[PDB]
Amino acid sequence: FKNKTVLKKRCKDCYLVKRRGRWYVYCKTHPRHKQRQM
Amino acid sequence: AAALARLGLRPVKQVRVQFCPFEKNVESTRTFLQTVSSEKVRSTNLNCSVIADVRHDGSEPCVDVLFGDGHRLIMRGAHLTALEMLTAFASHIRAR
Amino acid sequence: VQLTTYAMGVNIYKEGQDVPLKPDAEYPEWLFEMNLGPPKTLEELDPESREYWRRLRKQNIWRHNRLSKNKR
Amino acid sequence: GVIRAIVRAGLAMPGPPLGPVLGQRGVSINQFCKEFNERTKDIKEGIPLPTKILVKPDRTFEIKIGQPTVSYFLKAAAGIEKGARQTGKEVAGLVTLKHVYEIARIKAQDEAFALQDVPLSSVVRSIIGSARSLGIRVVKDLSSEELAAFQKERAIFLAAQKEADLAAQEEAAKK
Amino acid sequence: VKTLLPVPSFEDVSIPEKPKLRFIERAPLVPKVRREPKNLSDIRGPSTEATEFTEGNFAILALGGGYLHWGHFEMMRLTINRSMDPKNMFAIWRVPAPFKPITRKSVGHRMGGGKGAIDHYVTPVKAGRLVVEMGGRCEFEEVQGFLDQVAHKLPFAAKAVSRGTLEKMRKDQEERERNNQNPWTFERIATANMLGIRKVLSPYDLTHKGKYWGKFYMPKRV
Amino acid sequence: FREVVETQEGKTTIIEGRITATPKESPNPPNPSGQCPICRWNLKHKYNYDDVLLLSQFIRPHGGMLPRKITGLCQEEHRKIEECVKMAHRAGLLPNHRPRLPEGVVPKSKPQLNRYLTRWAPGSVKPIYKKGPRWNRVRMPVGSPLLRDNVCYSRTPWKLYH
Amino acid sequence: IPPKPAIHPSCLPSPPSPPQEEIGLIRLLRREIAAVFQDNRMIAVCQNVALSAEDKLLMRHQLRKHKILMKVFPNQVLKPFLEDSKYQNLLPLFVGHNMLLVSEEPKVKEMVRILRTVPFLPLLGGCIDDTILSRQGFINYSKLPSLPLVQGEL
Amino acid sequence: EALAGAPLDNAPKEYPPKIQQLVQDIASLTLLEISDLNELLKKTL
RNA sequence: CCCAUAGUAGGCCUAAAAGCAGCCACCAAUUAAGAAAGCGUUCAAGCUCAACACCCACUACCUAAAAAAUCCCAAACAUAUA
Ligand SMILES: [Mg+2]
Ligand SMILES: [Zn+2]
Ligand SMILES: [Zn+2]
Repeated sequence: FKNKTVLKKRCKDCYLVKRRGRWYVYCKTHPRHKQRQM
Repeated sequence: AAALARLGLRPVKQVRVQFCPFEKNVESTRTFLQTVSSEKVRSTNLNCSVIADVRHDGSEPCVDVLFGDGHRLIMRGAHLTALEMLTAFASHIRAR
Repeated sequence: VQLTTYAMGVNIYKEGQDVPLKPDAEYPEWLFEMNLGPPKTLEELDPESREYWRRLRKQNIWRHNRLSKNKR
Repeated sequence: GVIRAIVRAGLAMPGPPLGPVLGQRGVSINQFCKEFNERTKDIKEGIPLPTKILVKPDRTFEIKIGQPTVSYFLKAAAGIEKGARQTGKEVAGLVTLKHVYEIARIKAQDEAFALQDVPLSSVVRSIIGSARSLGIRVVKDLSSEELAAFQKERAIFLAAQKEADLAAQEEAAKK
Repeated sequence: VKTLLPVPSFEDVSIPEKPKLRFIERAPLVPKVRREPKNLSDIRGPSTEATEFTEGNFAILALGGGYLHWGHFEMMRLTINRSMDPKNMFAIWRVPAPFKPITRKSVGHRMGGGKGAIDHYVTPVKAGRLVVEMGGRCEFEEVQGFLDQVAHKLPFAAKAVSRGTLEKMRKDQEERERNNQNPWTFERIATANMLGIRKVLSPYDLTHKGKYWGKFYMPKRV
Repeated sequence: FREVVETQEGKTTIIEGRITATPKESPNPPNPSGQCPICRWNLKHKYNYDDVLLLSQFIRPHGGMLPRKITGLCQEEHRKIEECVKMAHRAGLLPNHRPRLPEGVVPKSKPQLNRYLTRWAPGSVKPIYKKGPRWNRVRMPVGSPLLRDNVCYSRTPWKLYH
Repeated sequence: IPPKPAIHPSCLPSPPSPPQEEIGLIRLLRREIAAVFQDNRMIAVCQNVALSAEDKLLMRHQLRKHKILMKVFPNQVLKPFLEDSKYQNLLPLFVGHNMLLVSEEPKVKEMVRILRTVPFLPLLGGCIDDTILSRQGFINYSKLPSLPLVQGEL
Repeated sequence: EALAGAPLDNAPKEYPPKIQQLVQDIASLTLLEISDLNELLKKTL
């Protein structure tokens, strides 16, 4: 995960989720697009 | 209806549908037959086939399916929708 | 070195005698009713034809393509 | 599934493009090339034509021979060997309606047109659009007119090719 | 089925020569031998000139005051030249070349000895002044996109608006300013001097109507 | 309403689809000109989170909810019911609206801590250790931001941050 | 301070939306539907199979070999034409994906024998000279003898 | 004017009344009208 | 929420760039799809989107939060009437 204030989708398989108080960007095709809200 | 294609359709043997054209409660079985006779779900296996039976005085939208384990599953879509029977068939073919 | 270079030495008559060319009388008349240079716009076709709607659809596709260039 | 490939008839050596893909697919390549050569030996001109192949899960390929491309026929009917980089400001040649009509009526027997209710108007419009997108130009039916057109176009195209080669040499020299 | 609206045809907007932006130099052709003070009244308040459009239909509307040096102009012109279409878009500069001198002394020096030497040059920009104007035969999405991309990089607040957007924003602004519920307007209190408020206010607030403060601009003050 | 019935008899699963009965609305609405079920009964900004009868008519027996195309609420009224129903399952209200599970309710970990006006999830928020100085103190949220337009009788706004 | 209305706009009954003006696409669709319904006497509505375009062009070529055509229309433009004309008993047969057949002159034997090769091409039925029939109706009508002998047996 | 109720043939219970009327009209004679019918049928075909 | 055939390897230095290296025109067939609107490609394959066929909820109040050294600081109440 990478700390990012402005979250966005880097491809197509990225789906946004709301967990443990932070918005996370999970992706199964490209795992490099994992972002973490700070 | 890509879940049925991603899951699998090899152990199934023969499936068929029966309904009436003039009835107003045959759209569910119609779209079920349309989704089950697509391209991926049909090309994922060549050891199975489908039968499209259309009758006039049937007055019942029954769909009977069975796989290679000698079992039998018949689901009449008189009041059920398409997604319900789709996920039911998916669970029944995944669990066995 | 391989290349498909079969340019026949055609001068002024080798393009009609080498192949069985048919005169203008045997060819139908409706084969010359096609377009020539410039294509067809939108104000030259009546709104009761498929060509006008196809051209409008192509213009809409071009507009959508020109618009969707920065968004993801 | 299917693999799209456009190779030459009498020149089908095992390797370029049609090599790594055929190796990773699981089918042979030398046998395929030999079969394509023995099927294309009937052509006395070596015209490059597309090839549609199909592979079954038991590793067995089939060859379906169709009709050649349109750019080769257009270049053979016009007389020029290479296309121009511009259209309108630098015309490559002229082709009458008779030549494109013959090309269309010969090509309208492949696996793409014979399996569809397509008339002659559609195919002649398609070939006219292809000729316009290539770099040439169509015209009614000009006998003596196209004769004089060729007479002047030979000279003007020779001059255009000479000046284009000079410009390319200058650009190659400025390096 | 759905309807198919006709696409907006672009036939009355011809692209002139040199569609790209010109080069902006640092110091002008002649240096100023007389050191000028840092007059702060050149960026406080609304803008007077370079407000409406001229040729294009899209421009960046400024919402604050600030200075732009050579690096900012270079960044803007490079971004414009690298994010545009030379055959369909063209932009024209709206702000002049930087000419205001700024004197800077040596690092680690005592207070005194007169003013320092002139280093760089900046330009005054007020609120509501169009920074750059760009037109062409394009639509509104892409131009607004790559204009807000640069406006977010600017020091002061700036947005990418056009003609219809500016008209609509002015219309809603005047609608909100003419339909106020509470009958206590800042202008009525500042001009008529109510409750002795003129002691802590400023004489420039009579024309600003409480919409400006130093260099910022609050569009929600009404 | 409609339910699914699956029966096993001779290795032949019989999945039926019987439609049962369901009640309807009263044939005497106070405001028939309203476009929403809440507005037709003059309940605009007149309900709270303690009303277990109003919230039980737009949810599912297993804890789920119902969309806007089925109920009839608009955009701002559907979000208020979605927020008030979350404040009931945490305060011990609606005991019969628990989710189904095989056999997971075996180890009773944390005891039944009584709570009310719960806006956020318990096991998710972080404990405030600094609490800020004095002027910019970080207060604890309470209530709901969409329940501010309700009718009040205390001559003071609803203090949601204290 | 924004103006606070006494009645919220989402609570009061909204005015009706202005009806849009009909475009020429639907007009041409209805015109060609009426045209193909007046001249042709044999139609057969069948459920469109979501198959690949290869098999689609294959079956198109197999059908058009017997000098028949094929043309479909969307339900949005077809339901008014079916509810305002005489074909009011065919509206429940166009509730989803389907394919309409336009074949001139009665040739039900060859088309049935060429469509029964695939067991995934059903059909809801159709009318045979103002006589609505079903699939079993078609398969028992295709077994009728030749036209001249039936005309001359009386 | 719409169409008929679209019956089927697997359960013969109903028949069009026009056919019955025509049969009742043509099946109530001796042989002269049969000869006239044959004559008017062979006049064309 | 679904959905994608073809005239072709449209025109050209580089070996070829076959829909993303550059030029003016960016054609054309059945219902309907761009000589290419977003990733992976020396030259080909893999994925979506716009366009039919199909139903058709809001299809989006635009962006505006941060962590230093003795230990964080009064406590509490959204619901009896300004
Ligand atoms: Mg492709
Ligand atoms: Zn990703
Ligand atoms: Zn309401």
